[PDB]
Amino acid sequence: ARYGATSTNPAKSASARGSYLRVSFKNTRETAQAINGWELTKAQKYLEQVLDHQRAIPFRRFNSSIGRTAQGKEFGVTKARWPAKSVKFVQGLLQNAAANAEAKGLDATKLYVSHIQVNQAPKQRRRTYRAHGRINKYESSPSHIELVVTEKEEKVVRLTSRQRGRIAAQKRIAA
Amino acid sequence: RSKADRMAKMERRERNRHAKQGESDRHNAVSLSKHLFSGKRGVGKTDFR
Amino acid sequence: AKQSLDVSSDRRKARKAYFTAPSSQRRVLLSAPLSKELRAQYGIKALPIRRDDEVLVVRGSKKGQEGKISSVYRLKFAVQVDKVTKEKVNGASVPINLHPSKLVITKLHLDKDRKALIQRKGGKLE
Amino acid sequence: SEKAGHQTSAESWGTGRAVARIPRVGGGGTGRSGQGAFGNMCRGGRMFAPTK
Amino acid sequence: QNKKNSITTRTLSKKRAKKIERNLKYATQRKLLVSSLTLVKEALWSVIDQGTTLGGPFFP
RNA sequence: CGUGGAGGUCAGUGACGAAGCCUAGACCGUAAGGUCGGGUCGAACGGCCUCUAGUGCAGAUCUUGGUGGUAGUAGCAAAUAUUCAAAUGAGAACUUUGAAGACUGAAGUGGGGAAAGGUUCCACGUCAACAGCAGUUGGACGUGGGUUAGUCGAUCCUAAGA
RNA sequence: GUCGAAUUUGGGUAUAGGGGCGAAAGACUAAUCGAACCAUCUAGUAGCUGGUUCCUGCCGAAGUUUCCCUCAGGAUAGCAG
RNA sequence: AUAUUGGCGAGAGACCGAUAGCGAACAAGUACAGUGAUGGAAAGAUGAAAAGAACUUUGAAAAGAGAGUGAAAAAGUACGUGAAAUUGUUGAAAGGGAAGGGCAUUUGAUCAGACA
Ligand SMILES: [Mg+2]
Ligand SMILES: [Mg+2]
Ligand SMILES: [Mg+2]
Ligand SMILES: [Mg+2]
Ligand SMILES: [Mg+2]
Ligand SMILES: [Mg+2]
Ligand SMILES: [Mg+2]
Ligand SMILES: [Mg+2]
Ligand SMILES: [Mg+2]
Ligand SMILES: [Mg+2]
Ligand SMILES: [Mg+2]
Ligand SMILES: [Mg+2]
Ligand SMILES: [Mg+2]
Ligand SMILES: [Mg+2]
Ligand SMILES: [Mg+2]
Ligand SMILES: [Mg+2]
Ligand SMILES: [Mg+2]
Ligand SMILES: [Mg+2]
Ligand SMILES: [Mg+2]
Repeated sequence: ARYGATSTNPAKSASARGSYLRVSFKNTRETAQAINGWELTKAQKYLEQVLDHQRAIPFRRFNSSIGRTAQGKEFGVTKARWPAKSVKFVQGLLQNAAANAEAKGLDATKLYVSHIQVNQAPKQRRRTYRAHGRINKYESSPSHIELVVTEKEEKVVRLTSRQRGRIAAQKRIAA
Repeated sequence: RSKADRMAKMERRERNRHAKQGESDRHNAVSLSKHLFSGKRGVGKTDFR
Repeated sequence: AKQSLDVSSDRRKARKAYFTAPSSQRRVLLSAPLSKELRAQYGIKALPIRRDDEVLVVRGSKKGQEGKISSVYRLKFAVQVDKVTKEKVNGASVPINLHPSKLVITKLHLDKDRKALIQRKGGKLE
Repeated sequence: SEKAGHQTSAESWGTGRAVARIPRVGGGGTGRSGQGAFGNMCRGGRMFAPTK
Repeated sequence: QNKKNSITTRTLSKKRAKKIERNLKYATQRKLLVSSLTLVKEALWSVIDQGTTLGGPFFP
């Protein structure tokens, strides 16, 4: 419980979440933002194509010194990648949300990703020995992911007496 | 037995997040190293290359 | 107010003694009052609780229920009554932890030592 | 206690060490090694003008 | 709105809803002034609470 | 003006919600600050007359703890080198078997020991953490098994010495 | 560079800090040697550097005089209450 | 008659309240470091009661979604409250080589008083 945002009329929505997942927060945020707002089946097929390296995930925020590719022209960018681990985690959550919607009885053809949110989980703190007998940090940045899918469904004016008189005079003068 | 197993698995989580080799891994790091913070480098012998 | 120099009003000392009290002291600490009928019959007001006496619950969500003391869990400062429990769907029954100051003894388990205790407290049994 | 904050083996590392000149605990193998000591502004140090 | 009967961040907790119902009962009073296991165990307690001659004088 | 504790008083506030915290709301002070509404919270707290002090922080390369940008960046390029099929498994560049290609080249990447370590040896089970990728594998995790002397050593003798 | 001896090396043993040891470089004596390491006296010594925590109102200065031989460190006069 | 930071047994405080108070409120002179003499931490709080989430379903599994226990899961052994730094999502706004501040007003949003 306690999602970042919930749906009004929860009888038309299904939710899924995953916590403390050992996967890169920045890549996962990019993947979730690529998925944000799509139809569920279209999003799943797109993620399959990303795994097949036919399409790409555009990297918009965490993208310094990234290579450029022609597969970013679909989304009007130059920097895009294919994060397989993040795609697999998001695919698992999508499948779970679809299963929950099916158990609730919602129409699978009308489901769209109405909410998806990735934030930072507590860090996994390994350490590495380095030159001159130093200890440097060597950390994993895990993610909390959550998503909500949703079924798609298809003045007194106060006037002055002068204004009232003007309106009445116009009414008398006209038809 | 399963309740005890779940209790142990819940107990392990902080050490696993700190990436310990196990319950026997109790390495301690100092706050600051004097050999790294004890330097005035004159024209002569140094402590490292 | 206290007058003796050998008694302490220190909250820390009192709580430490209570929580570290050994089993023989916890027996006296787990004392339950008698019913009106037993009070009139014997002439005493309260006794330490034991295993084979009947009780009535007079406080809490289980008020009005009766039963026999199933056990005296001195380790957790509680008593367990066979009739008073909590039930689950899977058939699980968990005993309710009751405090003897919230109970009333309706039928004492009588033996030689219990009779002697009542008599030395000032009772008039039979 | 008159010994509070004083039961520590510590010394300053000197000027020019890129760290503050507060005395620091020696030794090794514990998180205490290298921490500031003896100061009224230090965690675990001696309070200013201890009550008598 | 729930009594009358997209994505939102406005939620009502059960604790607050229960307190609201309790306080509404207080205000209404002022305005007026001015288990299967248990069943099975009960049933079990309610339900528990010449001749013949074979052979003869011989060793078969 | 504000803070911790203390004597007195308001027969002060409080489970119909104390303290704390958040706040696109309201008000009073020149100001230090004070007051009210809403949300959260779940048991204590304030006004005034006085007493008392470990009583007010932006800085001290201040102390302890926590967190950023750098940045998915630098990099994971010494030691010539890996490939195919099957099996297992949710999942195999990295595990097992087989099929191949190579290397150490007897001053070895072979076979034993001394110092040191102390169960790491071996079997069964087994992947949360660790093995800077991975992992079904492991010197990892869990449970056990294993070291047999009249003849090998110590033990005895003396050396420099104590 | 040297490579059969002023050779290389294991173990045992001896020498301990105002001391040792030194084919002598203030070399080495457990990453420490112009003085090993540990604890205490000890909150050692300040000519000096850095910092020093709420508000408002009113008043509000000082490099100019004589001196301890002159530096240093102090006295005194003036200015503000 | 006087002394008493050790030992044993007691009673108290205008003392401190988990970075404070003894180094140590907790398996603390412990863990760990050092050849050694010695040096020496961090670490308290679910709930009244473990009643610590049975059962269905998705998933290899961790877990998720329904359901349930409980006053409360805006208490799920990461557990009273749950600030800031820093972050995600949503809504609104601005942006031709910084941003922030002062005076004044326009615009958009939003709001109190006063209503006899
Ligand atoms: Mg580059
Ligand atoms: Mg090293
Ligand atoms: Mg202290
Ligand atoms: Mg309140
Ligand atoms: Mg102070
Ligand atoms: Mg500060
Ligand atoms: Mg300042
Ligand atoms: Mg600083
Ligand atoms: Mg690179
Ligand atoms: Mg190589
Ligand atoms: Mg070769
Ligand atoms: Mg060869
Ligand atoms: Mg790895
Ligand atoms: Mg092995
Ligand atoms: Mg083993
Ligand atoms: Mg040396
Ligand atoms: Mg402490
Ligand atoms: Mg909490
Ligand atoms: Mg914030």
